[PDB]
Amino acid sequence: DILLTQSPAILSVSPGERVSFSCRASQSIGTDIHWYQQRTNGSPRLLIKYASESISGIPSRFSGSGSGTDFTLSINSVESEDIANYYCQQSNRWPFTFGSGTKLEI
Amino acid sequence: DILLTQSPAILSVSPGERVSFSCRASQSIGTDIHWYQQRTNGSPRLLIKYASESISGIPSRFSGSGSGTDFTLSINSVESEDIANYYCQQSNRWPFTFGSGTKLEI
Amino acid sequence: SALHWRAAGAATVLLVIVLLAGSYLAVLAERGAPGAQLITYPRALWWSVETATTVGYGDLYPVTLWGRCVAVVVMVAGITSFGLVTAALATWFVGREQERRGH
Amino acid sequence: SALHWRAAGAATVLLVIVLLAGSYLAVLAERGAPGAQLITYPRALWWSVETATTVGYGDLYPVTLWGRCVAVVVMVAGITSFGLVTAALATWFVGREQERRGH
Amino acid sequence: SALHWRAAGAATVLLVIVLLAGSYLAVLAERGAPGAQLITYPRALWWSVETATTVGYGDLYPVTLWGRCVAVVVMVAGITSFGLVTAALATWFVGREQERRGH
Amino acid sequence: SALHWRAAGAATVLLVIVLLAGSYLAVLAERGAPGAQLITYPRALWWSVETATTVGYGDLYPVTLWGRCVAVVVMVAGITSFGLVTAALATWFVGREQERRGH
Ligand SMILES: CCCCCCCCCCCC(=O)OC[C@H](CO)OC(=O)CCCCCCCC
Ligand SMILES: CCCCCCCCCCCC(=O)OC[C@H](CO)OC(=O)CCCCCCCC
Ligand SMILES: CCCCCCCCCCCC(=O)OC[C@H](CO)OC(=O)CCCCCCCC
Ligand SMILES: CCCCCCCCCCCC(=O)OC[C@H](CO)OC(=O)CCCCCCCC
Ligand SMILES: CCCC[N+](CCCC)(CCCC)CCCC
Ligand SMILES: CCCCCCCCCO
Ligand SMILES: CCCCCCCCCO
Ligand SMILES: CCCCCCCCCO
Ligand SMILES: CCCCCCCCCO
Ligand SMILES: CCCCCCC
Ligand SMILES: CCCCCCC
Ligand SMILES: CCCCCCC
Ligand SMILES: CCCCCCC
Ligand SMILES: [Co+2]
Ligand SMILES: [K+]
Ligand SMILES: [K+]
Ligand SMILES: [K+]
Ligand SMILES: [K+]
Ligand SMILES: [K+]
Ligand SMILES: [K+]
Repeated sequence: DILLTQSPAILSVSPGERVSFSCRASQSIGTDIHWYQQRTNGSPRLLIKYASESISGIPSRFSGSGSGTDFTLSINSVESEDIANYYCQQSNRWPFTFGSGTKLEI
Repeated sequence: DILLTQSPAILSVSPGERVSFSCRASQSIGTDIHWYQQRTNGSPRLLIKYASESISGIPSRFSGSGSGTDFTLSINSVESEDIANYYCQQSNRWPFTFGSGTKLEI
Repeated sequence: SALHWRAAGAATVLLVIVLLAGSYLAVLAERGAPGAQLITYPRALWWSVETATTVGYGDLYPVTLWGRCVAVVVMVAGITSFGLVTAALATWFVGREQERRGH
Repeated sequence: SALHWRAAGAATVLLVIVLLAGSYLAVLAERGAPGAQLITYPRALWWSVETATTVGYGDLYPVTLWGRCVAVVVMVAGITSFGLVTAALATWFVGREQERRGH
Repeated sequence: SALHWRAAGAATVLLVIVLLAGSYLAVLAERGAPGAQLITYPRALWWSVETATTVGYGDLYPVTLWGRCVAVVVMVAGITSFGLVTAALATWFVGREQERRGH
Repeated sequence: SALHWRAAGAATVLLVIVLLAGSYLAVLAERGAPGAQLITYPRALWWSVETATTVGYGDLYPVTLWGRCVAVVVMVAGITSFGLVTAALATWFVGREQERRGH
């Protein structure tokens, strides 16, 4: 199965700063990576699909970039409601797999 | 030739525990990996074919998973008759090659 | 009207249906096979087009028994249908040449 | 003159135009997609040739929706045009055999 | 009955036999070549199908002299046979158009 | 004798000559390009066969301008020649059906 590594596991940042979450795939997967936000006690919520595509309802703050094996979720100007766990997910090859998670800390 | 690495060489486990044997191929081989059990003084016996397919007569205890380069033989709830040497074998590319073996210890 | 053009039209509709059903069935066949890439609908439709035209880039392909049977039906239908267009054009040209000759 | 040869000539000119416009539009469609290789004009012309003839080596291929629509037009036009040449040859051979028979 | 349909039927049976013998002989030819992937029977049958239809994904291919000779026979037979179907369809359409004209 | 069979024979000889000259010229064109794999004669002949039949596995392909021009000539000649065989078969079937009808 495709291994998705997310390191660092925790990310500390000051309010209004730009933050970047990393996702690395164990093999090349074009742009078939999707990003989810999960707040404390909430269900996951899709933020970005196919590595860079916006979802409606998601703040413009959030963007994605990357292809092949290296992927980045970015937040321009972090704020409090962004405190969450962040997961990447691949749909290039069966079975779909998740990364292990990066926690965002302010 | 395709190199098949099986590490650890020996695996110690307590009865009824879940055990996982590892097989890594030096290049990508889809699912063309087969697993054999060889008890002391016995001939090898096929357990799993094409990485995850059951053989009839093998206890349901045994399963396989993986594709590409990383393969796993698993035993739910180890028991005494499982004390053996365990070998993987590839048929993706000529010539067929064997891994070096993992011994199971209880 | 003329049989050759009826058959061409019919060939084209059938091929569209084979593409669409092939996409749906390839995903069905291929999910559950570790390593399979032919597993989402939009790229499956692309894959079936490039298979019917027999272009086959190698960016996508089935790895299961049923996925591969699906693939064969798609090939045979793309080759057959395009062959039928060529046949219909040859009928058209032959009939017009008989005329131009006064036959 | 004869319809089959007119159509062959016309098929060939159309195909050349499809190759050229396909190259230009494939680059247009594909730039802005991370990972896309089909992004400079000279290799795009090569890519469209190997797609029209349906050879498809897999050294290059579109990854976007529009790039792939472009690809489909190119395939259909290469297959169609070469089919039309075969049709025109069959008309030629059939007419000459009618003669050789005295019909 | 009619020659074109007899030949089509015959083409199809021959092609099935070429696929099967090609699979068996490709494995024979290719085992003993380090690195060869065309070495088990089920994927060899798939490989020969995708070669006969000329789809050629590139997931499998021979690397030896004899494997490649085998491959050539399979190509020629798939192209030839499918060509023969097109020919038979053109004969069918031409005959029906002669009728519809009253000729 | 009959034009269609003469042309088929001639098509086959021409194609053999194009394969052989294409192999020789592809190596010539491609040596001196860093990364090129199409650089020894035996695999070049194989490469040209799989290009003429339009199978194109992707194990080998030109990367230079002239290598790619060479490739195009080979494609056009393989497609054309095999098309000519189909044409000749359609002429054969059509003539035999005229007979079987008493025309
Ligand atoms: C069995 C049901 C089949 C349904 C398939 C429908 C797909 C078509 C449009 C949907 C829009 C979309 O979001 O896909 C484009 C995608 C953008 O992310 O990129 C893609 O590459 C899609 C490739 C599809 C290419 C098909 C070309 C065939 C002429
Ligand atoms: C929409 C506009 C299309 C314009 C394309 C024109 C390209 C042709 C000649 C330019 C010379 C050049 O510097 O290219 C050769 C290049 C050398 O660096 O190597 C290449 O590989 C170019 C490959 C092109 C192969 C095309 C073969 C088709 C018969
Ligand atoms: C010269 C003798 C040829 C014998 C070949 C017979 C193979 C067919 C069925 C056997 C079942 C099996 O276990 O194969 C399917 C396999 C499942 O492990 O996956 C596969 O991918 C097999 C691929 C075969 C695809 C062929 C499609 C052609 C229409
Ligand atoms: C322009 C001159 C062309 C000359 C080419 C002649 C090659 C043919 C025979 C020589 C024997 C040899 O040592 O090649 C086989 C090789 C064994 O090492 O393996 C190979 O893979 C050679 C592949 C050639 C496949 C061609 C199949 C076409 C029907
Ligand atoms: C330019 C396209 C021609 C490709 N054909 C037919 C197209 C199929 C949609 C492949 C048929 C082979 C089964 C002709 C063979 C070329 C040698
Ligand atoms: C031979 C083509 C029919 C499709 C075979 C089964 C479809 C997928 C089953 O899961
Ligand atoms: C269907 C072929 C027409 C091309 C589609 C759009 C061209 C590229 C747009 O950016
Ligand atoms: C030319 C096709 C006939 C097959 C050549 C030999 C078969 C494999 C020999 O080991
Ligand atoms: C267009 C085909 C003719 C070949 C072009 C030149 C041959 C290689 C030159 O080095
Ligand atoms: C079981 C019906 C077959 C579907 C057509 C395959 C494309
Ligand atoms: C919008 C016009 C289509 C261009 C032809 C595609 C090759
Ligand atoms: C020696 C007989 C040739 C077998 C047919 C090749 C597919
Ligand atoms: C300059 C002569 C062209 C050779 C034929 C290409 C295969
Ligand atoms: Co008459
Ligand atoms: K390839
Ligand atoms: K490849
Ligand atoms: K082809
Ligand atoms: K092809
Ligand atoms: K191909
Ligand atoms: K390919």
